[PDB]
Amino acid sequence: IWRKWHVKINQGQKRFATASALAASAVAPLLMARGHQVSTVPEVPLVVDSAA
Amino acid sequence: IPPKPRKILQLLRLRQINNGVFVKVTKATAEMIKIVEPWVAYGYPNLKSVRELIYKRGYGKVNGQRIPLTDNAIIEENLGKYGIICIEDLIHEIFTVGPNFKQAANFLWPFKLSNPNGGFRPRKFKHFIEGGDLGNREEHINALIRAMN
Amino acid sequence: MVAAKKHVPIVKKRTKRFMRHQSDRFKCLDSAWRKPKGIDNRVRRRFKGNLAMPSIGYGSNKKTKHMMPSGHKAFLVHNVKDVELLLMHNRTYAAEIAHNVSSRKRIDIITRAKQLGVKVTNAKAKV
Amino acid sequence: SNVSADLIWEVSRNYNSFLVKQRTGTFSRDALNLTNQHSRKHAGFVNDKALGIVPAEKGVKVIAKKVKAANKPASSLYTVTYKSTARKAYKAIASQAAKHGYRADLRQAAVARASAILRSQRPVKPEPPKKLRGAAARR
Amino acid sequence: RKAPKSDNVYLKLLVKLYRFLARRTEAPFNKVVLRRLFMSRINRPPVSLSRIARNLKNGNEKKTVVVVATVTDDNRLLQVPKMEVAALRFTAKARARIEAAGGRTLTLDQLALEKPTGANTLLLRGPKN
Amino acid sequence: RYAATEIAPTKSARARGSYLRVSFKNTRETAQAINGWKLQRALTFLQNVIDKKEAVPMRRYAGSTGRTAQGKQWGVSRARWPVKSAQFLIGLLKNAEANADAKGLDTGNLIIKHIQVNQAPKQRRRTYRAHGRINPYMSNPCHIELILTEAESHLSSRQRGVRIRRALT
RNA sequence: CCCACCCAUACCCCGCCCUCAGGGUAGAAACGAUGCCCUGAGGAGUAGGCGGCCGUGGAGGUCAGUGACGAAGCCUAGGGCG
RNA sequence: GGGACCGAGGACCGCGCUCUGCAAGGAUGCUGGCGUAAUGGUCACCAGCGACCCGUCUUGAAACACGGACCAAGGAGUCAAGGUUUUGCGCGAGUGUUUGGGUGUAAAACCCGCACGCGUAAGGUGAGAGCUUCGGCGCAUCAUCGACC
RNA sequence: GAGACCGAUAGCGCACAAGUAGAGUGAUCGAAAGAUGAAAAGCACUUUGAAAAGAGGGUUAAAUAGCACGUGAAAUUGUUGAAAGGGAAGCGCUUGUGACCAGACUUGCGCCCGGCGGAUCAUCCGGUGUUCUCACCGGUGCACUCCGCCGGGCUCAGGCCAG
Repeated sequence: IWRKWHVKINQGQKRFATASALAASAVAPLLMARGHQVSTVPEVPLVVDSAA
Repeated sequence: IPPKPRKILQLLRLRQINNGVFVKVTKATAEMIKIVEPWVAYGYPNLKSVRELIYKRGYGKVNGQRIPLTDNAIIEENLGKYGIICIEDLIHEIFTVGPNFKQAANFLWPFKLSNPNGGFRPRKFKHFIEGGDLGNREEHINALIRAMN
Repeated sequence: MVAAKKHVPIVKKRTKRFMRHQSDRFKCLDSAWRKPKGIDNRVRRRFKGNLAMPSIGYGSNKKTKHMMPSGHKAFLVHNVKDVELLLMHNRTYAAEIAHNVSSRKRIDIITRAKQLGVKVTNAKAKV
Repeated sequence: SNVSADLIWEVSRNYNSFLVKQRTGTFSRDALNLTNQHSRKHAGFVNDKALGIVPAEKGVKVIAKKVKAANKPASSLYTVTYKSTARKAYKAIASQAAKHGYRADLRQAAVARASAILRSQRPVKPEPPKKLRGAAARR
Repeated sequence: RKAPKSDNVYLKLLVKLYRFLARRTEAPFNKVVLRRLFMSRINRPPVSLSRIARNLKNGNEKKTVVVVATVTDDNRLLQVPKMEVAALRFTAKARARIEAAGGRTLTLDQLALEKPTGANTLLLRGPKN
Repeated sequence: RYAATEIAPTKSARARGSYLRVSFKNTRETAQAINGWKLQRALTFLQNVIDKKEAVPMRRYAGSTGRTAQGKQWGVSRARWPVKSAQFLIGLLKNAEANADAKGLDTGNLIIKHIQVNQAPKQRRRTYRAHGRINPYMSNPCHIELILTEAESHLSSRQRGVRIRRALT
């Protein structure tokens, strides 16, 4: 059971990776490369109204 | 082969077998060749031998590379600063041992000759003076060269 | 079209397989080639009259490699999307339907490939 | 900025959802790939200016990327369907790729793709009857 | 070395840019920059604001100090002078102090734009020992 | 299922026996003895073997078998009388003949087209042996099957010209 | 003593594989730049060192992958690639 | 004059010549038969030539010795702690959230208070990469003379 | 309640009437062993056999699933087919014979005629889109211009082996 199942990652690196993932999600070709069918959707960083 | 002959062969640029080169006759070079007596056959080449060796099996050392000597432009770009601008100039410098013979010889890649047409003498590993093929054949090296080419 | 692109003649330096040593004598040793590590083994030391050893010297020509005797390179296709993927390489690639494709899907693949001009390696499997 | 076609190629040259890889070659399923080959030259989703030709019911539908609309996928592709003459489609496609400097390196590939799609739309010849040989023939 | 050991796409882009520059220019500046981009982290020690300040204390003011390394802040300096610094990466305090002194932070691609042959550039390295 | 699957089942007769407690080697030898014969000849031969009037040749499994003049009928010296195997084959041959009678085939023109003896799963016994060992006595049973059946151009232009000329002249 | 002849993986010429070395390739009609083009040289190998590939069980993503019109396994004096 | 083996490359570029062209930086032209098992390939056998039975162990090497009836499946440098070298990554005189606490779509993910671990609180002579307004500036580091604790 | 675990030589010794069968005076030691089929629909009846079973027949999608039951390898064996064999076989190179096979080709392109049959000849006008000069529709075109077919002719390129 003592196999060291968990990995300790610096929180700064975790936040760096999250920021990079957010920028990639903002990028439009990267969605198509990841396999998302985004062709009938405008404004890749979609903002839908909070009142809706 | 002992280390002294091993070093002399390396310096005469005779790394392979049937691997002729040109040497300027001098006390130091003659002593080197005389020490390496048991492994090489050497002699005095003539104009036809030099001309055919340069024309048929003439390659140049260009930036450390073997380039077939198909162009007087190659000859000029490599030996032009010594006044050698053509293959006729190179043949003349080799035959009539000129001031830049060292430069011409080194530019010439060692000639990779084929085995003689007709073979060597029945036992090739004695001296020419004892019915073999080794050593100093003064003018018969020409016939050996025609056999080699 | 059906005819492949013009190419240099296909030369194969060696046509028979590289048989593992003593695989003829033992049934537990499969014929797949294995490197013999014995320091006295004659096949490793390369004594004459023994089995040959694979080497990069037997490598096939770079501009001829991986192509069939017809001159096409095989491409494993599973569906009509794969043959439409081969659309642009009519004279260079041939289509090979995967073994797990059903009869109707094979019929559709052959139909689309014959529309596209793409050669089919196994066009007559389930006919 | 931080993103460009070079960055996208850096991220995606080793793996795509469009990437199919076999022993005889590497291909791409991307609709903006004129030769279905994995390369920066032909990576349509990577390059800012790109072309793609798809079959229509009778003719060819040509899509081109709008550089002022990369952020808007629903309005990012200039689509024109050319359903007139083979020679006229080639003329128009070669102009869309080479006259005003939008991918003249892809002009030849685009014309070839249009030609291939039209030949595919052309009616197809019946098979020659199969001839048996040797043991099968005598069997 | 032909391919960098790093997996950083932006360092790869810089490597391509400076490879093109080294091939198409007579600049030993570009050649050395490409070599220092290829070397690893332990061979690219940090350069401090103190080291740069005393390397500009002489008549080398009003210049572009290029360091292929990370520039670190030094608390031992009460004052930072105006200076044209370009480097791979800065610390937050190094950026803040340089920008408060009145200099400008510069990246290596920018330095390639303004100074593609290394003119008026002071090329510096950090302490190895 | 039967090994010989090339025989149509409507024109032949068949018989099978499985897990038969008889020596596999002797049964194989006597099956080879009667293979390819007519039914009456085989039945008479098997009865003669039981009566020790004729013996089967031992071909493969023939270790240390005495020599008998009867073996001269086979051009061999090692002949032996496997009574038990003979009785088993008589039983199966009579069953096959009865199946032929049911099917309506002519019994006087039947030959033993196929006969096969295979090894059945081995059975166990144990006996007491010296030096602390127990000697296993696996018996060696066999399967038997048999089937009886009724006994019943691209020539060259030069070649084409040569043939035309030779035909005319 | 003399002449001709026989042949080694040796030597000479040519092709092909790989490795190494030296060059070219962006106001991009532009590229699996980890690519392609040119030139030259080299090739035994134990301990050992380095690299790239092949295969197995399971996990995340993806191919809107295959499949009772037959997945997987298994057999094959039937083929293709390396 | 006779014979053999080979034809790599794939628009033009070059060196040349005997220049309306050419044997000059690598083969074209003409023709015939067949267009199918004909070439080609895989198996089995014959034929000529070649060819010690594998591994371990010892020794300078052999020989000896040891293991090997056959097949299927299983089968042997792994995990943890503590050191240390190198490579990649983040922050950088600082660095480390995950003891614990606060959220949570709940063993995930996200956030954090006070501690704590480890680390941190001056030259001359000559070279020298790289710049230069070509007058000279001079990283790192080195040899010597230095300065201070 | 769960798992980036194992999947019947694995995982607890035990997925089964397993701490069972069995061994030991006793303390104790301690296995092997899962799978028909959707549903038994687990073969009525006839015939041979003393019987076990066999052969017909029948159930089933399947008996190439018959409670020796999913799939069913190798070692080993039988039968048939082909072949080899004067004191070992097996293996490498190269033919030859016999048997058995994968490819390749079935014509493609382009010009000269005639017959046609149709719909998207050039230019111009409006709208739309766009890389702001390129296109797309709708009208115009009225068929010495386009686009497909047929009956012919010619060119070039096409497979194998060769001179």
